[PDB]
Amino acid sequence: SIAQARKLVEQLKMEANIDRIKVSKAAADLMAYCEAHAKEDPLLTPVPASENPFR
Amino acid sequence: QVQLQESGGGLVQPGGSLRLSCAASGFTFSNYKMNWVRQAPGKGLEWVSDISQSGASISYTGSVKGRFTISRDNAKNTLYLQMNSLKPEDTAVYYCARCPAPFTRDCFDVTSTTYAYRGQGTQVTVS
Amino acid sequence: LDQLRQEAEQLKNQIRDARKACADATLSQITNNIDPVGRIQMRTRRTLRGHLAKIYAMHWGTDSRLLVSASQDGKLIIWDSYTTNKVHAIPLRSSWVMTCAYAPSGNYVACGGLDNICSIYNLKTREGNVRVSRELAGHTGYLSCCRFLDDNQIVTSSGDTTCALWDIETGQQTTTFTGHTGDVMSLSLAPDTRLFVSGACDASAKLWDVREGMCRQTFTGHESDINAICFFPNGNAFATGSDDATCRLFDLRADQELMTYSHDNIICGITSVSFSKSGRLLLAGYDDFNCNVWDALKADRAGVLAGHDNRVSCLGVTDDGMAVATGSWDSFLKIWN
Amino acid sequence: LSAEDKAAVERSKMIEKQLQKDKQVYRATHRLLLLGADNSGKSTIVKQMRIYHSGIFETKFQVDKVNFHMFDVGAQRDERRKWIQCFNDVTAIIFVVDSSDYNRLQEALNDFKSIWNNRWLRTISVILFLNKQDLLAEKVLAGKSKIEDYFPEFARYTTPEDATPEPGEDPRVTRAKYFIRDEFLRISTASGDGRHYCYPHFTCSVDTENARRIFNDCRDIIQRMHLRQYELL
Amino acid sequence: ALTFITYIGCGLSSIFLSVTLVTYIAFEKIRRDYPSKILIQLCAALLLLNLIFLLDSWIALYNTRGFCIAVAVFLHYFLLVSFTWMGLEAFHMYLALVKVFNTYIRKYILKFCIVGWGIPAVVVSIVLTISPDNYGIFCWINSNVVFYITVVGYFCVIFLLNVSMFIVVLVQLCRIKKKDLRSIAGLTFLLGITWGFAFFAWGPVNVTFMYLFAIFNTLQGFFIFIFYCAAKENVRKQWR
Amino acid sequence: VQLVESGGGLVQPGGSRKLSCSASGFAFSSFGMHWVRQAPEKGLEWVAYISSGSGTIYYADTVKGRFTISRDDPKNTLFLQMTSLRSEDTAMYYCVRSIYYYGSSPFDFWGQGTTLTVSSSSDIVMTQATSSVPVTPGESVSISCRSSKSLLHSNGNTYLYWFLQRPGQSPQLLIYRMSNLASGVPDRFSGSGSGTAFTLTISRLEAEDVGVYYCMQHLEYPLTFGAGTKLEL
Ligand SMILES: C[C@]12CC[C@H](O)CC1=CC[C@@H]1[C@@H]2CC[C@]2(C)C(=O)CC[C@@H]12
Repeated sequence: SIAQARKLVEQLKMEANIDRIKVSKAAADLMAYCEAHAKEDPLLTPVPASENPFR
Repeated sequence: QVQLQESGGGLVQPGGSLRLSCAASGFTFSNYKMNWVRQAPGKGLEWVSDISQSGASISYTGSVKGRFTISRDNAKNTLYLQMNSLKPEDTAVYYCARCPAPFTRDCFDVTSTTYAYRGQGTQVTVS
Repeated sequence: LDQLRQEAEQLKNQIRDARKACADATLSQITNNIDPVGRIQMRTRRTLRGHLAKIYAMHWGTDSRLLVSASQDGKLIIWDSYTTNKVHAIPLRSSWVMTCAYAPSGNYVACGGLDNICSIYNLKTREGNVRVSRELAGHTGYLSCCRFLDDNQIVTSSGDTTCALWDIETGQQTTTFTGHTGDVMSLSLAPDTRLFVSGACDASAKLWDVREGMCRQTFTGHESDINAICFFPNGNAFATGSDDATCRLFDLRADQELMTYSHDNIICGITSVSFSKSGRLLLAGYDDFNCNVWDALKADRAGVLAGHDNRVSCLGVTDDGMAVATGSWDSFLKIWN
Repeated sequence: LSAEDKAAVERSKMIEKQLQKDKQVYRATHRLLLLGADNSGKSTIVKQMRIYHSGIFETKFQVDKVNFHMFDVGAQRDERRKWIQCFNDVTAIIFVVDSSDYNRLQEALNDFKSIWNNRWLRTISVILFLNKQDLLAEKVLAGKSKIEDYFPEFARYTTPEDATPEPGEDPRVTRAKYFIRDEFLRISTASGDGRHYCYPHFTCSVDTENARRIFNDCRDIIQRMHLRQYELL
Repeated sequence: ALTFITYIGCGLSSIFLSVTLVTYIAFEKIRRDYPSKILIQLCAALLLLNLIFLLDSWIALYNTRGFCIAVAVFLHYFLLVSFTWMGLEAFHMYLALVKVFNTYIRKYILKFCIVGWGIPAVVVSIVLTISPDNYGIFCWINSNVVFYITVVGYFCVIFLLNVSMFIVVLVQLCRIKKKDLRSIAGLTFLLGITWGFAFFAWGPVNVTFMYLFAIFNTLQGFFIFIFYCAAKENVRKQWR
Repeated sequence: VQLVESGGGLVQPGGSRKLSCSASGFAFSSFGMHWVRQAPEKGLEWVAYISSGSGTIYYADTVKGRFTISRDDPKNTLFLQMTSLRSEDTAMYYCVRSIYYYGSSPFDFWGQGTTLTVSSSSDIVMTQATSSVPVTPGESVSISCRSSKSLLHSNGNTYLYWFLQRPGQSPQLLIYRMSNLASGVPDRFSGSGSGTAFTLTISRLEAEDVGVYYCMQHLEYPLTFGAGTKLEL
């Protein structure tokens, strides 16, 4: 309709003028979070059995 | 983005011929069944034809059965509907549509209103 | 109308050219010299049995012991996964419940499905049972996901192409989130509770600000119905799951799919997606009766959690990120660790 | 185990005792999905059956001491691919058809192709009700609407030898009746491969036997499921 | 003679019944339906029957009165438990094919275990109470009046129930297929329809019918394996 | 939530009286309920416990073979029949409410009391050594507690419960499982300890907190209560 397509364009204009930092910087920040919280992931490094609460 | 842009269509005479093309971008065309759905003025949507992955499951609605033919091309990601002989009760907005999920022949809610993976439309007028 | 639509396409062209020039590198080559995650062997410690129909959804508690599970028998069961005990059982008016949430205080459990009503259940009652705290109604579609913000505020994603923030004490919509053109299946709250992403059946995920009811930004790259969505643990990224046998990781600052998680042998649909506590092991949940565990930075399976008999409808990792609860359509929930 | 742990294990066992009591209720009731079009007499099949015996309405009828839940959708939208997976363990699907109209049969056939072939709606049998037989009887005797326009395979068709015409029925009506069934059964007998079965019935709007028709079909469905448990089928 | 095949048959029954029990108790995906749990109890009866019979055929050299009777108690109880579980397999199909609805009784298998393991437990106890000498002679019943009251006569109660349900299965399986050989033959070896060869075998009419009682009814546990464990697609999928 | 008690009076020694506490205001079948008695110038001593939907019946050593506790779930009444009443039976008996699950609050609601006046080892000694403490409003008082056996189970929950008995009122739960706070209690109260020795800390002591403070062990099945710590003004 005429009403919906006005909203599509006002949404996309509001979407287009945002700030985008580079993906290589965005990839590095996600990489840095996983390496910093490496000990804070029992799914990655297995917890000793005593610690596991589901043993 | 799932963008189905279908060209073709126009003011054709009765007994004329038209090919409706359908350019599709943003998805692997060879993994999905594709559909044609038409909406005649003020009587809702109606399913027309459906070709499966690499053909071999072509089925039609009854009113266009001997007349219209569908063909997919899994190289340019293009869908075709060749219309051979047109009555003037075939006037509609014809839409390129797609089966909801991939790897299946289970086309639910293709003719449903506000369907996402359906084209913008192309007008075929017969007079 | 055609002046509007062509303007809308060149905004899409302006965005796509902005995203293309924003991608100098990719996560495949930024993370190509880190150590591989290795094989993550992981088995069931607890087979939680007692449901009568398919376990459609679950949600963990914040103390990582309690979890509620929704099933199509008309029951919510609160489980103690440490000891396999049933802490509570909640009978429902409607047996078609498609979601449940556990509040981050332990005081309430929501549910919602085809009855178009978010039923809040008061757990910590003086009278000694569960009752219906609030029948949040107003949606005109099935409630597919709900998540509690903090103890009086809940966002509910619905089948009427809308999300809605509700005040439980008044029963009303404080804000409403519209813009999706298809059925909205899942929502995920960022870990500071100010933004939320919703994945819907129009091959797009929208980031919404909960404080003024608008969409910041729309994430495309998927090609079928998104049934699963989950934030990264910091809050700057989120992964999605859909029917196209792909999981895609979307950063909120640079708007791209940084990695597709998709092999060629996988042909089914992803029903559930949740990260670990670090975001190195993306656990997804599929329709091949299995739960593949992806490395979130290198696109390879770290192991398959294969112990279920039907579709794994729900999959959740604890808030200390130490146990994974996968519930399936075979009425069994399984604690992997 | 401590003193509070052993009472908590007991409190699980009283929830076992409540849920095994509710498993007696759940297995003895049979969930059925009423999914039909708006033109069809779907609300009439609600109304007639419940006298004789919100996004979901629920109709419960009891025939020969057994329970039968029936659910139809209300405020749900016309997109039908995500909520239809919830009804994957229902006993049967009632697909009510307005057989009298002809411009919307093929929409109901494409609805019927979608339900019958779906990867989660498979192993569910369909109790096909072909409603509006009385107005179909008036329309064919009038002869105003030609079936051959919408379906160009009604010309090379003949009535089947195993047909059962009710007495005082014109042969054109019976030819029109069983054509709509065979359009609806070559959908079902092409992809099921002995996983689920279609039960077609020619029903009137105000017929008072549709509960017995469901019960006779639902007896077969749970019979066939039990034969597969010994792999007899 | 048959004695020989008897020993290779009981061995081939027992070791492939053991494959059936380790498959069904460990793999939980093939145990959800009620025929599967009755199948395990029938296989557990038929496993223990063969092992005691092979024990009764080679460890009968001891002439102690106590255990000659004991082993004859254990051979009698395991034979009557297996006959009862054959009948309860037939009884379950009356509550699955004839009476199709309202057949979920809570603790359904547990009520069948009281009928399957305890109704034989009463009747072996009371004939031991009347006169224990009967069991202790190969230690088998020497009284021979209770051979036709408790062994054969109780089997005749089972056999008329099992054949009548076997007819009803053929009555039902026609009425779908009017409106497959592996399927029928499974119901033969599940219910002991082929145990009706004993009525000819015990009479001196044919050596052949005596042979068929030895080749089929001894290899029943082998045939339960290749019609309800090896012949199911879900079991073979879960073996990988 | 109301637990009013009936029965009790002037019972001659060797007699028999049945005590019933009625429950109007909470669900009865979900709570496992105890009987605790208060001697006139002594402390509290637990005598009975029946589970919710009765499966285990625990008694104390002094009331083991002579008392019986039964449970009427439809009529919301808890029965305590007594035989062979010795003089020590003299006491005012409380009807005690307790649910047991993870994160639950046992001993949360107590009754009101019914005066009974009879006419003329393995148990954990919960010693207190805190008979009296001179207190003023506003200071931060500490109430001590010691156990004969360590109350820290291998779960991680150390089973220590605190009660406040006002001078003319029933006891009220303050903190449970060592330090879990109860619902109506203000944030002034705080609990600590190390498995064997224990400490309750009232930090902003007001006028309504006058009374005798009791400790508890819920580790062993036979529950014991402390002598009492009276915070008089
Ligand atoms: C089958 C059965 C009885 C059932 C046992 O499981 C196996 C068995 C042992 C040898 C068989 C015996 C029945 C009677 C037989 C068949 C004979 O007469 C000779 C060997 C005997």
